[PDB]
Amino acid sequence: DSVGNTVLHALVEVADNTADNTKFVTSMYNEILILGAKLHPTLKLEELINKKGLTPLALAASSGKIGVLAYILQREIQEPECRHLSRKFTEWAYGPVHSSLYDLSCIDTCEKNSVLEVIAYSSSETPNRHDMLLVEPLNRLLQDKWDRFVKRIFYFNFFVYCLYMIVFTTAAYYRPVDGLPPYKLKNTVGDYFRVTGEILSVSGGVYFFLRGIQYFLQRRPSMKTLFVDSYSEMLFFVQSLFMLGSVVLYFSHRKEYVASMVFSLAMGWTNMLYYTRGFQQMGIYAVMIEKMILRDLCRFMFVYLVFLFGFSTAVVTLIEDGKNPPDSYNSLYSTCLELFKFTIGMGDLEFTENYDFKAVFIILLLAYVILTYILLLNMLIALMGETVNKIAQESKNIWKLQRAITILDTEKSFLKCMRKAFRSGKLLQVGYTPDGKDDYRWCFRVDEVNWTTWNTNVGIINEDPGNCEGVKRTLSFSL
Amino acid sequence: MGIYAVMIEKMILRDLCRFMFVYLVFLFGFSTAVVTLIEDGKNPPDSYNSLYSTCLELFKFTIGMGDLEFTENYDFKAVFIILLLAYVILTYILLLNMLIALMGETVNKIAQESKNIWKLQRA
Ligand SMILES: CCCCCCCC/C=C/CCCCCCCC(=O)O[C@@H](COC(=O)CCCCCCCCCCCCCCC)COP(=O)([O-])OCC[N+](C)(C)C
Ligand SMILES: CCCCCCCC/C=C/CCCCCCCC(=O)O[C@@H](COC(=O)CCCCCCCCCCCCCCC)COP(=O)([O-])OCC[N+](C)(C)C
Ligand SMILES: CCCCCCCC/C=C/CCCCCCCC(=O)O[C@@H](COC(=O)CCCCCCCCCCCCCCC)COP(=O)([O-])OCC[N+](C)(C)C
Ligand SMILES: CCCCCCCC/C=C/CCCCCCCC(=O)O[C@@H](COC(=O)CCCCCCCCCCCCCCC)COP(=O)([O-])OCC[N+](C)(C)C
Ligand SMILES: CCCCCCCC/C=C/CCCCCCCC(=O)O[C@@H](COC(=O)CCCCCCCCCCCCCCC)COP(=O)([O-])OCC[N+](C)(C)C
Ligand SMILES: CCCCCCCC/C=C\CCCCCCCC(=O)O[C@@H](COC(=O)CCCCCCCCCCCCCCC)COP(=O)([O-])OCC[N+](C)(C)C
Ligand SMILES: CCCCCCCC/C=C\CCCCCCCC(=O)O[C@@H](COC(=O)CCCCCCCCCCCCCCC)COP(=O)([O-])OCC[N+](C)(C)C
Ligand SMILES: C=C(C)[C@]12C[C@@H](C)[C@@]34O[C@](Cc5ccccc5)(O[C@@H]1[C@@H]3C=C(COC(=O)Cc1ccc(O)c(OC)c1)C[C@]1(O)C(=O)C(C)=C[C@@H]41)O2
Ligand code: NA
Repeated sequence: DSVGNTVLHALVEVADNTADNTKFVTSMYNEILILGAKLHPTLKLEELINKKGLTPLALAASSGKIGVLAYILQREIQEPECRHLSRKFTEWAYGPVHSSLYDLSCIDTCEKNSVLEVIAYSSSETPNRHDMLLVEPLNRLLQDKWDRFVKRIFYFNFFVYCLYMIVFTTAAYYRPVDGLPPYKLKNTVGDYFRVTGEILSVSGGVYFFLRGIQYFLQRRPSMKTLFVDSYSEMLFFVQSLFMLGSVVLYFSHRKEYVASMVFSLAMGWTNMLYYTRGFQQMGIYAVMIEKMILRDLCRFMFVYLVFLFGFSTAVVTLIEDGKNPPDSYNSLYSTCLELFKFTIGMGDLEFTENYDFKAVFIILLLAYVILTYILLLNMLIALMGETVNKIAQESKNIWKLQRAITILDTEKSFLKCMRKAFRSGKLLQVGYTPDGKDDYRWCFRVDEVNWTTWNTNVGIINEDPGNCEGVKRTLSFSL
Repeated sequence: MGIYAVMIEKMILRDLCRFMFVYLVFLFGFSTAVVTLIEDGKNPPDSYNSLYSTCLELFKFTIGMGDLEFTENYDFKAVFIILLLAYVILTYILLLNMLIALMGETVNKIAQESKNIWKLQRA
């Protein structure tokens, strides 16, 4: 059509994930490929693209379609003359044990739109991105890319970053207090280590600034409501604005460089919770922070700032001048601070006596403590009790995705890893295509068992079991 | 009585060893920021320039004995209060109310398991 969709595209567009719709979509999706080969065996139906350039496999991954995705990856057409359209190939079976070759042609970072890329980089307006990492050839592919060449690099990124915050702490702790900020450099062994510690701290601050600025502009354009999806990357960019903010103030002869550097230190150590994802039980703790600093704390700090600025306007209107730790509490800033201390647990009734009408002054403080210390802070605990029960299940789904983006970004950063990114490549011969040729398609492997049924298998690639680097193919193959 | 002491050995290795890593990031995060601010004597009296004292003065906000304006030897009062108010909201309001919710989930899990562990610890 005008959009570029063909028949196999439109069956994906008209899916809506319900188990009745998954039945007759994949049934009708099956019948067209076979009938495509009977009329046109020279045609390859699923290579075709629309004007966005997506294949019907990747279109099911770009949207949230899970049943159409689980079908195409686990696709075997058992009947002969149209078996080359399969994707899941069982290789041998020895009673219970059932070994299968999944296929990795369009997926696994080989092409322009691989479904491992398109799932992870999707803008979260498409649902069920977390669900689409549960299918079988993907969920054992990311787990088996982590166990070699990515666990070694991710532990090295976390070690260099911890050597960055020890240098940037110590170079800021021992800063000169003497005078105006472009400081001369004495010939000591102390000042050589310090000005080295500053140059290694600015150059780290440029690195987080450039990887920020390619994430927003050169790749991945992002709208304003998407900054709760890209939360973990926004914090590494705000840090690099303060650290480069100090270098402007440092050479502008301004003493306010210690007001921007310090917010980079406090945000520097705090962003070390970015690396505690990729660990399972640690990672569910830091997911709940980014889900409850935008949901439960931003709602609570609106209601709390109504009550605090409600009653601390009432109290300053009461208390008069000196009238006769001493301080004039007539400022609105002091009395908004003295009523914050009731929440913190350091709460001083009778903090002043410069008022008049003692009866209404105590009633205001006692109506404040019951509203704020007794009621809201015991409602916040109950509402976090409901939120943690909800995102107990969701956070396992978000953690697997936050493991997957690490694996993709490491592959894009190295060309020699891309020739090592062929996880279980093996370039295996699988079957026989039309025009009488070998298959030669990159294939993965898996193992299962079955005991409820008797495990009857119609087609088996290798008649003789096991994988000992020597096989003989079965005569079950037609050609 | 025995179901009470099983929950201690299951939550001094699971819930407290995870919490005391995140808490020691925030406490050593902000108490590095504060010592970099506060300058020398410049003119309960004490020199708060040590990292040990200021890591202790920010522990006291968790314990419920929390003194804002614990020093005045700094400069830039506006950034000193913002650091303390971003600390108290992060630590006293957010994490300690997340710890109560996460112990609420753990006790519901090991309510059933602890009857099973008690019979073994009797055996
Ligand atoms: C007194 C105390 C003693 C301590 C002495 C300290 C002196 C040494 C200090 C050194 C730190 C100074 C460098 C600053 C740059 C920042 C580095 C960084 O953290 O970024 C990355 C490093 O991963 C990389 O790819 C960059 C590698 C850095 C160059 C290596 C040279 C130093 C090696 C050192 C070891 C030599 C071993 C030799 C070989 C075995 C990791 O971060 P990221 O996760 O990629 O960024 C977030 C990504 N995100 C934005 C998408 C979320
Ligand atoms: C593994 C975990 C632990 C690791 C431990 C790591 C090392 C541990 C320790 C390390 C150093 C121990 C200190 C010895 C020297 C003390 C100096 C002194 O007494 O004079 C004075 C400094 O006045 C100066 O300007 C002199 C500068 C010399 C200090 C050396 C800088 C540190 C190295 C650069 C970084 C390395 C870069 C590496 C590059 C490759 C004393 O300073 P102050 O009175 O405290 O001023 C505070 C100012 N404030 C309160 C206003 C904020
Ligand atoms: C110069 C100073 C540099 C220091 C930093 C250099 C560090 C370099 C790297 C260090 C990495 C440490 C080695 C990890 C190797 C095994 C991984 C693993 O078992 O995965 C499991 C962890 O699952 C969890 O949730 C347990 C958490 C343990 C990891 C420790 C957290 C970070 C502490 C670090 C402190 C940083 C200090 C902060 C900054 C000073 C996940 O598998 P599972 O499904 O859960 O299976 C359960 C099996 N189990 C029973 C074993 C749990
Ligand atoms: C002088 C005047 C001061 C006040 C004017 C400033 C207000 C100007 C405008 C502000 C607009 C919001 C800015 C706050 C950032 C929060 C992020 C966000 O909104 O995205 C969240 C959208 O989900 C929601 O918005 C609903 C849940 C939070 C309610 C937001 C109310 C905050 C307004 C008062 C804030 C004051 C706090 C501090 C006060 C200083 C996404 O996070 P989530 O967890 O995925 O959402 C739940 C799931 N859900 C999408 C299915 C629903
Ligand atoms: C300067 C650098 C400082 C940091 C470097 C030190 C880190 C070096 C390495 C440390 C490795 C661990 C040592 C802590 C002892 C805990 C016991 C344990 O791990 O066994 C537990 C394994 O289960 C788990 O590990 C997952 C749940 C806890 C996560 C552990 C993170 C602690 C790392 C930060 C600790 C810092 C705390 C204090 C900070 C001073 C068994 O208990 P469980 O309840 O049966 O497990 C849950 C059930 N499960 C098995 C099914 C999952
Ligand atoms: C959890 C965090 C809390 C912790 C503490 C936070 C504390 C921060 C809270 C507040 C900031 C404190 C500073 C304010 C200034 C008061 C000081 C003073 O002396 O008064 C002065 C100003 O006079 C007034 O300010 C009158 C008050 C008008 C209130 C208008 C409401 C604003 C709506 C807001 C919506 C919020 C609603 C909430 C909904 C989200 C009078 O003196 P002056 O003579 O005019 O001086 C001028 C000198 N000159 C003439 C030479 C130029
Ligand atoms: C809940 C429990 C908390 C309760 C309180 C706990 C408090 C404990 C917290 C901390 C211990 C307190 C003691 C430290 C020493 C500071 C004192 C001082 O005066 O500075 C001195 C050292 O200078 C420095 O120490 C600079 C700071 C280096 C920071 C390096 C980061 C370490 C990473 C850690 C990873 C952790 C991250 C967390 C992740 C798990 C400067 O003075 P000097 O001149 O050098 O003196 C030498 C004299 N001489 C020259 C003759 C020999
Ligand atoms: C960019 C945002 C939205 C943000 C920037 C700063 C100012 C922040 O305050 C907030 C607002 C705020 C202020 C006070 C209390 C709660 C929230 O939340 C984060 C932001 C949030 C936190 C708390 O969250 C974290 O940093 C932990 C964290 C968890 C997961 C992550 O992936 C992560 O990034 C790696 C960081 C700590 C601060 O960054 C911090 O160090 C300081 C001084 C203030 C915190 O604004
Ligand atoms: Na108290």
